[PDB]
Amino acid sequence: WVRLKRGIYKDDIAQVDYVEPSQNTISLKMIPRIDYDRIKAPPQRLFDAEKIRSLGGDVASDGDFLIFEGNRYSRKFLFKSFAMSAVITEGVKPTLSELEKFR
DNA sequence: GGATTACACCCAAGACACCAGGCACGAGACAGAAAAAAACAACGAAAACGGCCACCACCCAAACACACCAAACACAAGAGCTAATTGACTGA
Repeated sequence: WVRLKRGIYKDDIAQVDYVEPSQNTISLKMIPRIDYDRIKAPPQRLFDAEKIRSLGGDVASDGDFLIFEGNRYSRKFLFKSFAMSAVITEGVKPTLSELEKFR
């Protein structure tokens, strides 16, 4: 488990889903902090595929897969590649609440 | 009560007479003195250690002066007016 360093997704839990042996970027599952193209011309909430299909805009639909604003790849839950130096791979140590989310 | 008159008494002057203790004179002797050998004590010739005293500091202890300094500066009352962040950096 890691946490991203920059962007709007700073200092939130990201589960390392796949580790790419290219040693440039790795696959991370993360909770989208997005407004679903309604306010921008926020709290971590479960992604809504139907709402992001209804509101329109930049969207590419592959059933459970979605490519949306920011070239964001999500499935079912964002699944996207982020740099190893753009995340902290040592020193997360999660609790049970994030495990439920992901002496 | 010293002096006068009257009265009693005894003891030394005045002789002799036995004899013997002190004086003229002579002799052994011991205190005393000249002299020698040798200390020696109050009369001077000097001092040299306890007794004052001054340099050269300390040594605290204010006196003064200089500057630094922090706090104080009448009540109330009405109104208007302006500002309460703004470049800008950096993922996207």
